[PDB]
Amino acid sequence: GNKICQFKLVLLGESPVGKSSLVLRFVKGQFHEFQESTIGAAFLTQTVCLDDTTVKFEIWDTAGQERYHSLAPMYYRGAQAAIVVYDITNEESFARAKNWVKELQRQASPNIVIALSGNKADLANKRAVDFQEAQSYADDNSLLFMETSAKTSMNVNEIFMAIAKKL
Ligand SMILES: Nc1nc2c(ncn2[C@@H]2O[C@H](COP(=O)(O)OP(=O)(O)O)[C@@H](O)[C@H]2O)c(=O)[nH]1
Ligand SMILES: [Mg+2]
Repeated sequence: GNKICQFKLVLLGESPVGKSSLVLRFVKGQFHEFQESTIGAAFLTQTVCLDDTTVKFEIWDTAGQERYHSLAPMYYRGAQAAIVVYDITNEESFARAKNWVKELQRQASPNIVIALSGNKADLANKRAVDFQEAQSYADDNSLLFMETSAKTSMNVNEIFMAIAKKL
């Protein structure tokens, strides 16, 4: 197809749960066991083929520490989509994700598409957040949910593409 679309996406979530790793996997097809902590935010772009449209993603990868919370609106304000990420082995990160969802539903664009990534799914032997519980939470809050693994690539391209399809 000859159509071209572009949209802004922001990743939010407790540090560290794998936000930068998810972006690196999608954008560069790489994964770093030793990933440097993000300071403020980092920016990357990726262009993909979605049916008859060339979709370009402008991605803001935010630093998740609480000291950066006040900067968050600078990144989500004009976003068309967000991926709120938690680590499936860390229940506290899942609770933190729910608070990011609340903040987006109250302060971001009313039409923003919100995805929820249960990351580090490859560490299911250390699971702390039940898949069905997270799915029910996502369904009740109209969030696009998938468990992902930046380490193995499981559902990484899929979650980004599912978002693009719903814009
Ligand atoms: N096993 C596993 N480790 C991961 C995964 N995603 C990220 N990590 C590791 O978790 C650490 C933190 O990842 P990072 O992307 O920096 O987290 P951020 O602070 O949310 O950006 C790094 O050591 C990564 O290699 C994943 O899906 N599986
Ligand atoms: Mg990071």
